Amino acid sequence: DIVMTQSPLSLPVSPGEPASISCRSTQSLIFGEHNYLDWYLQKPGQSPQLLIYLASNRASGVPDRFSGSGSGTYFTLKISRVEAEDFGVYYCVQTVQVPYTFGQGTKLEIKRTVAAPSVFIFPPSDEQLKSGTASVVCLLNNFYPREAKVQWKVDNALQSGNSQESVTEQDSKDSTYSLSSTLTLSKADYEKHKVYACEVTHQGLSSPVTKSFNRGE
Amino acid sequence: EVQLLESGGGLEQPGGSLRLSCVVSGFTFSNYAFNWVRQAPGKGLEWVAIIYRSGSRMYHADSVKGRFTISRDDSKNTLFLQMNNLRAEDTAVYYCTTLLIYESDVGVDFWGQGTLVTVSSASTKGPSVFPLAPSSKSTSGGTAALGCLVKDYFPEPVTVSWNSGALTSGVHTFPAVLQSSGLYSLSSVVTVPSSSLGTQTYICNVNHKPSNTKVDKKVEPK
Amino acid sequence: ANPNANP
Repeated sequence: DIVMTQSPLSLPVSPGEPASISCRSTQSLIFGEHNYLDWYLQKPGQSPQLLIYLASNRASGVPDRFSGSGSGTYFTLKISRVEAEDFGVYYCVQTVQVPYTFGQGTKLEIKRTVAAPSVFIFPPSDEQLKSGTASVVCLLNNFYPREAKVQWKVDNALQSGNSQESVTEQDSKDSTYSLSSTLTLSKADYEKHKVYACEVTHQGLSSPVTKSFNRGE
Repeated sequence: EVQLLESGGGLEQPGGSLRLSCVVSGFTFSNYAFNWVRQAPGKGLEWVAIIYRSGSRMYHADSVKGRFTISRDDSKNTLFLQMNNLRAEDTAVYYCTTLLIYESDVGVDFWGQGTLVTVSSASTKGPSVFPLAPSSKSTSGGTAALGCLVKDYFPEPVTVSWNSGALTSGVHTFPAVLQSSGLYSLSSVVTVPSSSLGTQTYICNVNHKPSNTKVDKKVEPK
Repeated sequence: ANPNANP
């Protein structure tokens, strides 16, 4: 197949500043006198919307902030001055050869200032322990940028494979992210250890922050 | 007004079958090729199949070849996708779309709203709600947070409000994660000032319409 | 190529 590589994968841009998204193919997209690459924008909960067709032609109704360029295997979408409504995920797709393939998508984010997360630790509830399972949750509240490292330690033992993370979309008010990490253990495995800690590393923090607890206070 | 209206989605077990339909109105259906494009939850767009206006030329993607079949009934201006031998990874929103139409030197493109197909072996299950309570020391620093762990439900979605939907400031409801059990799990937290703690009471309202279940779990510290 | 993008 043809592999479409988009760069970057995440693009934080302040409103009014320009943005540039590239799309790479592993095979030339030329047929005749056209390059068969289109640019789409998909907002959350909406259908994709055509922005640029055939590499460099602006679709009807698209504002002049949008332009496309490139030929062969390298193509670029540019926004001269981003506005609030251009936030979303941009996809390129080639149609010169079947199977048609999409890029991974480029998430255009809101570039706000750096914000440190507020960290909270939640032990498993007594109700859940009556089912056989223990869930420890670690909350990172209202931070920026998205890049953050969460590590679980049970009696100073780094965990691996038994945790899952989930991050919200950028908040529509303050443009921050929030992240939850859930450590899932059996009731028996939970009661075998005493100290549970999640360690957070983030740009807004000078040094990593650790919030912990002990079973039964 | 052009409209592409999809239907035929819903829940089915692995190995089962669904047949998606896309009825095109206000548009000369017979003259154009049509595509199916799907998008797994949170993932990206993936091209599935194409059928040309001729009807004799049609292509399918490798991932779905031999299991899905694209077809068209020009007499009813309707596009179809027959989905057999369904797999868990076929769970996605499916869009019918013409993709780019370039003629008379102008470019247009029409998409449907999408229809969700969920492929899973799990039985419907309402969620269990467990409180996530702060430590009473974590509440001294002005603001305090608390939330609800929504565990072991199927299918999507659940909806979570706070105090029956009155409280909306500082609430973050996280995207569900499909556990290895085939059941979803999420948490919903809300930061509130430790002062109104004793004065009032915060409850999370979990609603899972597929199971006709509604749960209100009061959340408090210590 | 794309049939709706008349080659």
